[PDB]
Amino acid sequence: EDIDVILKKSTILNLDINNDIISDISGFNSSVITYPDAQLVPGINGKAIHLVNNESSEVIVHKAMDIEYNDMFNNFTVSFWLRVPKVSASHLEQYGTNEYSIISSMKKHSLSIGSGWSVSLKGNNLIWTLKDSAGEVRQITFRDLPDKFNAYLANKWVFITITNDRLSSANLYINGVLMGSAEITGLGAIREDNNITLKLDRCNNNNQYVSIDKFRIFCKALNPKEIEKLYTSYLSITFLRDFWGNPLRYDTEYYLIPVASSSKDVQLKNITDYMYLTNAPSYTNGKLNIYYRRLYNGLKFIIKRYTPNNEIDSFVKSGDFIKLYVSYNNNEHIVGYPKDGNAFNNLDRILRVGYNAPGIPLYKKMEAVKLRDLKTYSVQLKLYDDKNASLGLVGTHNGQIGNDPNRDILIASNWYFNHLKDKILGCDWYFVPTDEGWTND
Ligand SMILES: CC(=O)N[C@@H]1[C@@H](O)[C@@H](O)[C@@H](CO)O[C@@H]1O
Ligand SMILES: CC(=O)N[C@@H]1[C@@H](O)[C@@H](O)[C@@H](CO)O[C@@H]1O
Repeated sequence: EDIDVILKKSTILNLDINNDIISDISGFNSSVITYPDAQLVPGINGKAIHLVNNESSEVIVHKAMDIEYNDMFNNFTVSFWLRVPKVSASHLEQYGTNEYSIISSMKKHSLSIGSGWSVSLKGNNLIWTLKDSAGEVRQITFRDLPDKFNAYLANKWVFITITNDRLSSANLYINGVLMGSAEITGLGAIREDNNITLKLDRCNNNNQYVSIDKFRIFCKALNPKEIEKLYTSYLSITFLRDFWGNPLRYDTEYYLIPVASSSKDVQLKNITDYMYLTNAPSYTNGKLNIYYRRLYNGLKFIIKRYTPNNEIDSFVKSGDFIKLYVSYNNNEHIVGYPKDGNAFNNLDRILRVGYNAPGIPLYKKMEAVKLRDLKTYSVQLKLYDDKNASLGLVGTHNGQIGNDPNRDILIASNWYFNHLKDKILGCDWYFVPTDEGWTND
């Protein structure tokens, strides 16, 4: 009756990466073969598998004897974290009708049309397919969201769960939410290969890649409550994450975007002065049904270690004390609040960049934290004075400075601390690094 017990108990395969070696830690001890070009990259909670488009980039799981036939007629669930780069507008046109498998239990080099299951991608569709020994087929075709900023197959880590109840349906869940279904009654025996293969199969795009992590198979159809628990069990709050879902790091350029106003980029009035929000330009393609606010405009920021401490980790952990800089023209300019500097009457302190008035204390110590909204890859930043008193969470305040136009100006405010359960909050920030999985069209 413990969901954790149930999850544990029904697990019959669990790909784990430890000491740079991939193995099955289910207890079934299935043998895992890693070919030379399967790579390891940063994942959701440790390293993940990365597959490029060549023959030597694959990971094969040879089923242990005990679990060789558990999906001929039994219910099963497959789960894994998945990361797919955003498909360019030219690649949707050129390769959009090309379906390629990434994970499959179906033979193909001996038995003319492999019965079994597979996970595939086709343009912006994620496809689950079941095929019985009579060649009968059931498919779930999930069509991704047109807005690529909020979509599931657009360079962010997302959690996939597909449950198969032989008496009723197969259901596809993304980040714990039901997004696709298919009635699978009438499917007969599902008699797969003795191998589960992770590899790009039949992909015409030579530069395509995918990343997969925590590949897991359960011998039952999970219910929604078990899936929810499964999904959140991976979200460890110890390390902060960037916009793509990877570990946030020190000494790396990030473009900041407010979670509550995702249409807005950050801009600098002048060095020594304040920051404010501007509208990001957008990309629209009606014929391909794709659109998104363009990334990588606005300020670039860098996170630096407040003190060295204990051991140098490249990743930023929740609770870390840091210093934030704006990076432009090969120069770094610290972000802070000058003692007695301009602030709104309610005490929203206006943040300043490269402030350097002689004699004036400049408050720049921050704590990088995760205070809320667990499944979202966002961060909060808490500013302190020199006595280590809270100056508040970094957020924005609407108003005007001098004769400037009215703007959402970056501030630090303690007000946010009494609203941490709200749905949407002005102190949540996305940290976006330039990445090869996302190029604006
Ligand atoms: C030029 C500039 O913005 N300088 C800052 C400096 O003022 C100080 O805050 C330091 C942090 O210990 O980091 C930077 O070098
Ligand atoms: C943050 C803030 O108040 N900035 C303003 C700045 O924009 C400018 O108007 C200046 C004039 O001396 O007064 C302040 O420094």
